[PDB]
This record gives sequence, C-alpha cells and structure tokens, in this order.
Amino acid sequence: FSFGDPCGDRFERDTRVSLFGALVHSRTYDMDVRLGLPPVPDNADLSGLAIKVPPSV
Amino acid sequence: STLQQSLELKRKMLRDKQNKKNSGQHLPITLPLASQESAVVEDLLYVLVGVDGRYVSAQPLAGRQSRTFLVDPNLDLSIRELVHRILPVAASYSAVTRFIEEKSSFEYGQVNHALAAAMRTLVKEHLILVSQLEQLHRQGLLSLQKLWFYIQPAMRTMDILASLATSVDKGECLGGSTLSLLHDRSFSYTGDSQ
Amino acid sequence: AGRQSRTFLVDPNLDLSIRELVHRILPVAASYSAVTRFIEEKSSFEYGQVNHALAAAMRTLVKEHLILVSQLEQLHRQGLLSLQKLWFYIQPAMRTMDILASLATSVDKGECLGGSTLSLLHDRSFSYTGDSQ
Amino acid sequence: ITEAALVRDILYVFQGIDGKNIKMNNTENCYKVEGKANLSRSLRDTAVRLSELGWLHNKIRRYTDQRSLDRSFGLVGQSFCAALHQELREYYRLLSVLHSQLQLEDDQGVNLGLESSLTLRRLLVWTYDPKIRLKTLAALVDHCQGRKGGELASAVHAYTKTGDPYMRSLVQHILSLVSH
Repeated sequence: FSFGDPCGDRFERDTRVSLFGALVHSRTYDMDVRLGLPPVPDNADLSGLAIKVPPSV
Repeated sequence: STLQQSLELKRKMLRDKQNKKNSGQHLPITLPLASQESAVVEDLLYVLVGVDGRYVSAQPLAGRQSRTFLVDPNLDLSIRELVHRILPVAASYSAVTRFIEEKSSFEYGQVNHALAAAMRTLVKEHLILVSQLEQLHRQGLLSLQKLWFYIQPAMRTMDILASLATSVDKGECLGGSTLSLLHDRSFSYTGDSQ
Repeated sequence: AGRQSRTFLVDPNLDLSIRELVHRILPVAASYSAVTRFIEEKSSFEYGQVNHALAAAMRTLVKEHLILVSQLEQLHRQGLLSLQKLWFYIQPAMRTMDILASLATSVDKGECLGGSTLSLLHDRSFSYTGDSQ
Repeated sequence: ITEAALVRDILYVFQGIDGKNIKMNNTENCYKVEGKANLSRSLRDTAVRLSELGWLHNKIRRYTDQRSLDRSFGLVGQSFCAALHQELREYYRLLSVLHSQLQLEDDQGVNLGLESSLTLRRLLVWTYDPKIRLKTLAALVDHCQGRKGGELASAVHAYTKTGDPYMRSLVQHILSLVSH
C-alpha cells in the first residue's frame, strides 16, 4: 500500500533520490527537501561559464 | 535538425552494429535601455532553451548549421551585435541538444548513444547555468556585460561542441570510425584542456 | 443502489482539475466502503469459520488503512499534506484496496463456501502471480 | 496569466488534467494553451514541453487501463502490465515530489531571483531528464504494443541493449521483473 522504500536496488535507490531520474546533480531521501539548483559561481562574470565536467569518481 | 541526423545515425548504427555485434543483444526499441535588456534577457533565456524570444526570434535552421535568429531591427546596434555574438552559443546548444537527444537512442549503439548522452548531460549543465543566469536577471544581478563575459567561456564551449557535432554529422561516423574521429578530435583539442 | 460501488456527489462548483482528481481518488474510497460492508456482513457467526477468518483479516487490513488515514489526517492538521502527496501515498493503497475489493466481489458472486472458498482463494493466489504484493 | 497558474496547469497535465489556460488538444494528443494573447511564445513552448510529459503519462495510463482489463494477457502479460504500473507508481511519486516542491514555491510566495528558485525554465530543466525517461518508456510501450508471452519477452530482451546507462539499468530491472 506504500511505494516500497528503495533501500534494496541501487537503481531503485537512485530513482527515488533522483525522483525517477528527474534530479540531475542531487540525491535526497527527504521528501520535504526544498529543491534548489547550485548557485551561479562567483567567477562566471570574471571567467565566463565553463562546462562543468562530472568528477570521474 | 541535428536531432533528425542523430536519429538517422541511430538507425544506421543499429543495422551496422547488429551485423557487427555477434553479441545477441538487440538494440532497445522605443524600448527603454533597461527594458530592452530585460527583453533580450528573456529571449536569451528562451534562446538558451531554443525558444524564440519576443524581440529575438530564431530563423529556420538550414542544414546541419547553427540555428539562426531574427533580431528586431530597432535594437541598439551594439546590443544587437552583442546578441549576435552570444546567439552562436545558443544555436550551438540547440543543435547539440537535438543531436544528443536523438543519437542517445539504443539504435546508435552504446558508443554513439553514450556520446550523445554525454552531450545531453553537458547541455543539461548548460541549461542549469542558463537558469541560474535567468534567476540573476530576475534578481537583477545580470548585466549585459556580465552576461557577455559569462557566456564567453560558454560560447567557446558551445562552439567546440558544435564543431564536434558538425564533424560527426558530416562524417556519419559510427562505431570504430566514430572512435577514430573521437581520437582525432582529442588530438585536435590538445590546446584546449577543457 | 444494489450491490454497486458507492457513488459520490461532488459539489459542481469545484475546480475541474480538482473534480477530476477527486473522481480519480473516489474509486479507492468506494472499494474501501464495499470491503468494509462485506467485512461487517460476513463477520456474522453464521458465515462459518473460513468466511469469519477472511472477514477478520479484512478487518485487520481496514484497521491498518484507518491508521494510515489517521496519519494523513494528522499531516493535513499539521498542514503537511498536499493533494498530490495524498494521491501518491494512496495510489499503492488504492490499488491494494481495489484488489481486495475485487477478490471480495468475486467471492460474493461465487458464494464460495468452505472448500469451494479455499479453491477460489488458491485460484486468486495464482491470479496474483504477477503482483508480488 | 500568472506563472503560478501555468505551473498549476502543467501539474494538472502531468496528472492528465487540463489546466485553466492549458487544455488537452486531442488532435495533437497534448495539452494546448488557450489562445489568450498574453502567453509568451517561450511560455507556450515550455507548456508544450510539459504537455509532452502529460501525453506520455496519458499513453501509459491508457495502456495500463487497456491491459488491466484483459484477462487474456496471461501471467506474463499481467507481469508486464504490473511492471509498467510499478514504473508508473514511481513516476507518480516523482510527480508528487515535484508537485510538493511547486506547493512549497507557492507557499513561500517570493519570486527569489536566486539560482535555486523553481522557475518554469528551472522546472523544465529538472523535468528534462524525467522527460527523456518518460519518452523512452513510451517508445518501449509502443514497441511492446500488441506483444504478449514470448513476443513480450523478445521485446524485453531487445530493450536490454540500450545505450543510455539510465535506460539500460531501467530496462534491465524491467527485464528481471518480467522474467521473474
């Protein structure tokens, strides 16, 4: 009668924390989280906008 | 659009790879200066998403070219030139996003699909950046000079991505030919660490 | 009217989207009402040990449903309950109650008793081969 | 039209419900924004992008309703429908989370021009990957349309080779669930 907690399958866990893949750069278990995006970096007006490379780890 | 070429690449890669993949996995199936600035910001935030603005409207894409835009002639010449300098980044973004979204299909094989997926992920990061810039504009923190400065690296990144996309599309590179093209491009970016 | 699912009248002046969401949720409440009616009726000693036990299990599940509903009521009283959150939380519960109500209605249509009831339960258990829950 | 009203309409479309200013165009099988002049062309395109998600949702729900009633789908067909319904439940949970975030944005009332604020563009960004996921699921449903039994199994086996790692993982999970 519940959406079973995605504790088991890594794919299910990521789906839950990504909201079925909706979340891009964040993961959360909290349902009351206020969704925010990363702030604009302070050097964007100085250095331009760099393509953020995802860390290899 | 780059999406149609990328989808065709997917279908081609699926056929060629099925013959190549002995592995039995079938592929899945009058305006005030501030008001002019605000309107251009709105158009760019739309253009950053590939949507025509009120004062800046996109021209139809001719071939595997970057999207062209029609700008209202009544804009400041300096503003219009800055817009035309930044718009290449948004055009490259729109073409790259179309290619990324189409060629990420299983038919393009895991290699071409992954290349398109990586392009889509970087386009997603670009969209996040653009949304933050839109927020700054809504916050009033985005100036035209700050916008130009911030997009200059973004402009260069989008131009590099568009050049890579156009090279892949012109070469119809698939699989090992695509891997060769990727190697050659990696050597071509010897001077560009990013 | 008869052995039908409970029907509801909603105020016509409600938002069309709200009205449609209500009509989407109301099926769960109709299933709940039907299940509760079946449980309360077949709970009579006259129903035999098998039907009585079935009703008792249904009553236990209804109690669990009531507990869930009370927690959701608390969230609303806490102001923590949105309509979409309610819909999401009840969707699996809605499906569970609907499955239970369909089973109850099938047993009632078959008037299954004793060994025939056990056979029907076995066949229903095979019918849920695709639904692990 | 207020941005909040567009958000409400988009949330309804995600539920398959017509908004006050955005209604489902059955001819396009998508929600269409009412032709009131004050909708920005950019806003119209964003609404269309969200209605693509609503179209996928409606397609999924149509499939689930079509197959839940078909006893003839057999145990494998029922398992496939169950997997689709489970993915739909996950999708609805995600949509509920997004709705709760929209409700939080409505409750806070401030057009905070912070990079964290839920903008229609920001909403579109946050749902872009979910939109791709839903598009993939809809394409899978279309490819598996009319298949049952071993034909459904063959369609599932074909779906495991997807290049998208997220799609690949999803299809692997679906294959395991249908093979159970």
